[PDB]
Amino acid sequence: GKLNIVTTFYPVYEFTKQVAGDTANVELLIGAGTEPHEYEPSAKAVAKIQDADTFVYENENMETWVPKLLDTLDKKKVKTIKATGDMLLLPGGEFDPHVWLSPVRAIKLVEHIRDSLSADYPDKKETFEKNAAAYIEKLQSLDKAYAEGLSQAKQKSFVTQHAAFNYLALDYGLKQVAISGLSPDAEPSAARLAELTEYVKKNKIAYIYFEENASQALANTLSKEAGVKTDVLNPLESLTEEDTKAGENYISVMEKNLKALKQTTDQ
Ligand SMILES: [Zn+2]
Repeated sequence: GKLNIVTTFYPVYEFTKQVAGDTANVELLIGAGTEPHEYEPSAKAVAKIQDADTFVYENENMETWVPKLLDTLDKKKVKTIKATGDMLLLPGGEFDPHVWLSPVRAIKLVEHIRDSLSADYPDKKETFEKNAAAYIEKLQSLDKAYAEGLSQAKQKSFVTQHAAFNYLALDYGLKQVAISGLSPDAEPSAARLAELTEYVKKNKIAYIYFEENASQALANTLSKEAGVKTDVLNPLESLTEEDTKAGENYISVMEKNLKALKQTTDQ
């Protein structure tokens, strides 16, 4: 019947479902409201993976538990796919795994998933290739929107609370500045607030981007004390249940990210 495929977190799920389409029941292991950077599967989740037909993960530098799991899998039926393949990676903040925030790299991940599924299930190669080709067409339009909207950036540097955008920066000619010690929910101390205010002023920072909407308390404090606005650059590591309700997907969230980023890069 239908292939049973287990994927780790949202972009791996989305790219795999786009390629597999109706040939497969694609399960999302790390769902909405859980952090993929900290997740590790329980024994029952591990058993689910081992008896799947296919398991897709993004990269061992993201799902750092996958290397230990791979050693058990030769006595198990599941065939595995590393979505990033042999893509070379940037150094970590020990390599940076966040390649899917660059549309041109997302195309490469889709192509690799297509080719791996095609090699594992030759009788479905026609379907994998036609599903992948239609989605890659959509990713190419996203890539063009990014290239057109960011290539003439007057302001090349952008400040983010989650450092997921180094490949976006590399591939589209920008500079990610990561800031730690802020959470979308935090109320920073007076001393922390003063550090941010000095940085914001001496570098003319217009926005701080968060992985989800800053709390109304944090946004008001940053405006009144630091003179900086806030917005969202979503690393697409897990959709909120809100976003899942509204039908957001990789491309729509990437379009929202572009719009938010241009508030900085267009000056
Ligand atoms: Zn991340």
